[PDB]
Amino acid sequence: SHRKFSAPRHGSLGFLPRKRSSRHRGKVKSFPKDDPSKPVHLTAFLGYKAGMTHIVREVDRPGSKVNKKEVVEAVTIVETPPMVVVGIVGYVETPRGLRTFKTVFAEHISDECKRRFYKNWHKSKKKAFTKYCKKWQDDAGKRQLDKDFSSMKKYCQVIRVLAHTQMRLLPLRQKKAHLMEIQVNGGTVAEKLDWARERLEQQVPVSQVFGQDEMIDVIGVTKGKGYKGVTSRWHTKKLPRKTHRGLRKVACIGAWHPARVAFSVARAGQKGYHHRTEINKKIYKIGQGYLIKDGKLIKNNASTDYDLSDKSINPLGGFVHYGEVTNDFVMLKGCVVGTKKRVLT
Amino acid sequence: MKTILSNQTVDIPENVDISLKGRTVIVKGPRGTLRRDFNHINVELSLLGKKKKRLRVDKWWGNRKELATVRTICSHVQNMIKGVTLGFRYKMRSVYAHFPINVVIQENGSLVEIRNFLGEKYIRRVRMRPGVACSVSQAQKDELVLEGNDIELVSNSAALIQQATTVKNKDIRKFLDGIYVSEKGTVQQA
Amino acid sequence: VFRRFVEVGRVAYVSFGPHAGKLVAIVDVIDQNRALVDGPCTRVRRQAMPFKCMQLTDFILKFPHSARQKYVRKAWEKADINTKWAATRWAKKIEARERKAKMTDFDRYKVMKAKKMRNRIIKNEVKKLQRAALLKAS
Amino acid sequence: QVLVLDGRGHLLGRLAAIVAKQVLLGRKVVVVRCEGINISGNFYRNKLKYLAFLRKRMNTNPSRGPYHFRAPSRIFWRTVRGMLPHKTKRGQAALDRLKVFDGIPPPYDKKKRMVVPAALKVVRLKPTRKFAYLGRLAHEVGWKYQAVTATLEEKRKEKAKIHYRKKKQLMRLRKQAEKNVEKKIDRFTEVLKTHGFLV
RNA sequence: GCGAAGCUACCAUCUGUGGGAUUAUGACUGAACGCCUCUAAGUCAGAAUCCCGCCCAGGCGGAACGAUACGGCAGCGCCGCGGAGCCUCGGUUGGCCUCGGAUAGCCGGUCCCCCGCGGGGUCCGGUGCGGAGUGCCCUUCGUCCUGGGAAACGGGGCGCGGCCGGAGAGGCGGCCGCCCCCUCGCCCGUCACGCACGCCGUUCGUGGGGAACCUGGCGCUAAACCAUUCGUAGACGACCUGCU
RNA sequence: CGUUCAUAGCGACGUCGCUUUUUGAUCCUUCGAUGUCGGCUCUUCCUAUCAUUGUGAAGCAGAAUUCACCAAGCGUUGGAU
RNA sequence: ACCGAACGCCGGGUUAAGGCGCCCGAUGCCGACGCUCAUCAGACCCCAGAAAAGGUGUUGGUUGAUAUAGACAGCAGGACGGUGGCCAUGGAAGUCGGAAUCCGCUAAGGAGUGUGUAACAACUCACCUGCCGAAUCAACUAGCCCUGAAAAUGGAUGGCGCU
Ligand SMILES: [Mg+2]
Ligand SMILES: [Mg+2]
Ligand SMILES: [Mg+2]
Ligand SMILES: [Mg+2]
Ligand SMILES: [Mg+2]
Ligand SMILES: [Mg+2]
Ligand SMILES: [Mg+2]
Ligand SMILES: [Mg+2]
Ligand SMILES: [Mg+2]
Ligand SMILES: [Mg+2]
Ligand SMILES: [Mg+2]
Ligand SMILES: [Mg+2]
Repeated sequence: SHRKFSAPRHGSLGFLPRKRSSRHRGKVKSFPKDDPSKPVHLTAFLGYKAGMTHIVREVDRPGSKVNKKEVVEAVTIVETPPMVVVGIVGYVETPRGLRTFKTVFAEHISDECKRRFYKNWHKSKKKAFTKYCKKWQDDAGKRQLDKDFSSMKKYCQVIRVLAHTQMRLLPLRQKKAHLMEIQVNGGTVAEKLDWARERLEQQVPVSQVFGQDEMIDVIGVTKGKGYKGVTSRWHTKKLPRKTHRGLRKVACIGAWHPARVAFSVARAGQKGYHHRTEINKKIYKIGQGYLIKDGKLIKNNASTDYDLSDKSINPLGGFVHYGEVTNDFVMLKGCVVGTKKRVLT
Repeated sequence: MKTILSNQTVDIPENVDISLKGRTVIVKGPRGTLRRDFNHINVELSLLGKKKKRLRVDKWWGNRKELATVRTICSHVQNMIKGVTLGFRYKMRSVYAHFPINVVIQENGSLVEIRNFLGEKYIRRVRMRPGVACSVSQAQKDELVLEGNDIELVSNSAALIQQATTVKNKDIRKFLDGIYVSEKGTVQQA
Repeated sequence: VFRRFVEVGRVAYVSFGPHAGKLVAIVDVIDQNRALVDGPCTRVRRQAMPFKCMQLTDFILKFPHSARQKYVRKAWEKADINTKWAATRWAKKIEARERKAKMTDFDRYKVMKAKKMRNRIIKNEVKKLQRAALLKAS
Repeated sequence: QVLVLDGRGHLLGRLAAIVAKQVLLGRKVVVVRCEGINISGNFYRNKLKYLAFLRKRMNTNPSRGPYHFRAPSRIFWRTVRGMLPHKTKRGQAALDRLKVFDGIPPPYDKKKRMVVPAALKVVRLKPTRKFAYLGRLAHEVGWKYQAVTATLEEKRKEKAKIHYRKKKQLMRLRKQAEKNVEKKIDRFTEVLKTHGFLV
């Protein structure tokens, strides 16, 4: 028979195999469409979730009851010390897909970055890109390099820069800096490539990518919660007190006669550490890091035009389970995916 | 059954010159060219006469629904010729019992904003098919003029503004409003 | 945009059938898809014959739609259709194709030897022509 | 030793039928420009027919169930797979000979490629009948790479037009060359038309 | 009582997107049926639909790049050219390409005009059951000798250096210098090659694919896993980290 | 019948069907046992569409509406006995 | 359980009933003549599926017309009087209904097809022309196709497919 009283089903199928994500660093599953017209730029950045807090602000949506009324608002601080471009990598369209075509790496590469390439650095002799960097100082290599760049100019369509974090400048334990491909979206590919060829080995700060009051999409891995029962993982009804074989369960898995249990039925498994791309998180504040002209400039963070004190976004006793945000940071509205310390695209 | 042969003729006028790359008539004259393809109609577009005076269209071994095309090709070339020579002029009068459908052309003919239809805040923007050019007429108060060579494109663009101005969830017998085609004439008569 | 027609008096080459490789005049059309046919000079008895098998030439000899065979025999021999047909490029490349089938093993060998050489001569003359064309371009 | 068949202008099942038997007799086949395969019956007709096939899925776990391939190459492969005993070893071996492509890629873009005239649309259909391009069909059912396949084929056709122009240029010189030489190839050229070429 | 951290609640807070094809429908041009008709050929608008997008997972599916075992015995990467010796087999000339049309096409040449030696046009001349034909083309299939003719500067030395074109899965060509050697296609003469005594898997792609073994030249100088550690992770594995 | 008007909506006397969410027939399967009602819980499908999108109809002026089409995407609740 | 055919163990031949795109032995015939396009096509005894009733969809028939005294549609001109005819008054002078139901003028108009009216009016529906230029039109009938035609895991002309 039909189910008596209707009700919408628990949880979304548009999110499943509810398994532990392969990646830790959240992948950008699609970069925006590079109109060829507007000038070149980076489309992505890689920050770190340091911590939450309030803001207060005058709101200006006329019509609302809250028009010209100071609301408070939660915010995430994503500590975002500048990335270093250490590569470019050309792609070409095919009917099969979007084949990577040619990867040109920079000359010098940090031990921050080189870390990444070994599973055990203590034990390695740290011999990566050693025979590579020989190319960057001779006639033969430099010529081949130029021909590679020329080929990319002829053939390639999509160009992504490879950059990596400055793990050095953080309060985190790890030294092994996260690399990431970031897509250069702008004018023609020859222009596009000579921009990234100029940026090679160079810093790139956050303000170069993003601007204030800009909607951006946070991409990361969710705060993981291990094995969890169906009542936690699917928010199924608890059964009542009298249930003999437990009550944080689903009673009827399925009907008899599709005589299999379906993929749509709720089962206990991994809850959390999923990959998730939350969109439309408005940047309230791109904050300037500590710097020195004579003494420290700690003010430039959490001081407002109306407050004028000498704060940084660091609270008393620091952000908990994190550190001091001594670098430039963004300040999104609301919560975002993942734990404290988590790398965040 | 299979009719052993059918045909017709299309007497082109001495002003116009028609030419056919196979089965793709191209008709040019006073106002401009008008190409049209008939690869999909399956006929013998012969062109005969010194001074190239008449277009003939055979159709061999046709069955009833195949012989139905013969005249419709012939007729489409007739309109094509008319378009080239005279050019089509569809006139459409606005009608209302209150809200005086405010029309205004924009880029040249292209756009047609149609404001205050039935007291609606929504402003209908209506493009025209490439070639057709709307223009708000004089000598008549609530009345548009769509001119153009390719009749198909004109009458489509007329419809575009006719269906734009449609009444939803009302008694359409009561609510007779919109910009309706009043007259399907020519740009010049001779 | 048709040039050849099932006209009375059209000569048609029969592509296949019992009378394959024979010319034949269309005396009268019986039907949508069947022609009453004759080839008096070409050894083909007066009979109905479907169009599917006949492919039609560029020769319309003129007689009346149901004459009695004698008269088409005259109109064939007046026009001298046998002479004219054998003169045609079509009939030549029929004659060719038959002579390629008749080819014996020694005859096949001779040919190979004759081509082996004849394509060598041309090949050089083409190469000379290319060099001359390159010299003009320079 | 290998068929390459330009799938353009052919009929989907009609070609697949012929390909299957070739493949079963050990003939290695390649089928190229599969988006250009065209299927009898008006477009809408066939879209629904595909969309139905999409609906077919193993209710309890779609991940197992009938994998609906979008690309025209894989579609055509699917229909040829339906005419072999593909559960057998010999059937599986047979398919391994067949090699299908959306568009025409680099080994075969400089190979002459055949046409099965028994599967051809101009022959097998009445001209007043309607049909569908398997491309359009593939596109609307979710094939990602129509436009890419078009942009790569415009290159190829431009690249080929050049080759043909040079080919023509040789042919022309060769026609000139014979005329330049036709008294010192005269008693060869005579013998090649007693045994019936050159006529 | 109060309560840090941590879990956690519409019991707190934040975010939830864009296209395409079209359906029903209403229309255009328009025959059938000298009119008329949304339809027959043709065209338009069109949706909580459907397909994709975004979003999640990621194939006995691919990718570019890095580093590639100095050694205390090592072991390998290329290159070229040699000897044996298991094993796995299929094969038994090649074809190096316009685009497409089908109630049409192919080739020329433009005298003439326009565009970037080509492209487009017109005009004219040829083909069209396609001979600038897959019913096709290319290639030859005994070895040598000498001694004439016609054809004659062509071929080679895994001959050697430079300049190109090729990215869709490039994997292949092309064109230019220099060294040495030869006289090869087509006819004829002129002899000779175990002529193994009528008789089967011959004849090639073949220096084939893989595994194990002897020579030269130039290169190389490891990561991974455990253990330990960490807690962004965790049932256990796994995962993220740290360690002259 | 619907003032008038067979057919907006209806529809007698007659007639042709589909359906297996009713109940009967029937007894083919299972009596070396297929756990016998309801409720809870959960998933999925169907459409014979209540609402929601797009539309044709009216005895649709508006409002309210019934009739029909595409259509099952999304919903369809809290209690008293 | 249908059709064919009834079995010692084997070679060659030939058949039946069934087939011969590919799965799969055989049409890879230059097979013959038609019919039919389906946004639910159809595709073989038993058998696994549809009816009444519809359709200028297309194809055949059958029967009757019509028209040069040049029609048929397509547009344009009139549709009256004897007459509030009679029954019915609740109003029907053509018009809710029903018995009637002819003459005149006639070129010709029914004591009226409808619209609509309390009832008229007003409008609308033959006979004939003007233009145009050969077939036109009606009623049946039976073939394919279509509507009729709604079920629950995703699905079955056996499958792939096929015009
Ligand atoms: Mg329900
Ligand atoms: Mg209990
Ligand atoms: Mg209303
Ligand atoms: Mg329609
Ligand atoms: Mg549209
Ligand atoms: Mg749309
Ligand atoms: Mg998908
Ligand atoms: Mg062998
Ligand atoms: Mg009544
Ligand atoms: Mg029962
Ligand atoms: Mg049980
Ligand atoms: Mg329904």
